[PDB]
Amino acid sequence: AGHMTDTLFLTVTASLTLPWDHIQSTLLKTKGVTDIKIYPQKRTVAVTIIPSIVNANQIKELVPELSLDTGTLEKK
Repeated sequence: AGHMTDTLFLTVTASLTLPWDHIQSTLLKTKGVTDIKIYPQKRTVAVTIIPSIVNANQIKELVPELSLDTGTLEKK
């Protein structure tokens, strides 16, 4: 009935800038990520992932990224 995957808006934070291809590469490499896409806004990328099987810390380890877009919602 409900959606198989959930969408989460991430904020790109890093000392040195980099292309979306690299962002997609690291996120793609880690498990629990279905799709990564960058959108026209202030350094923001929308991603589709499964919270139940993916952890925030793993994403952070690959990329420092705040990973917290404005107006986001958290179950816990």
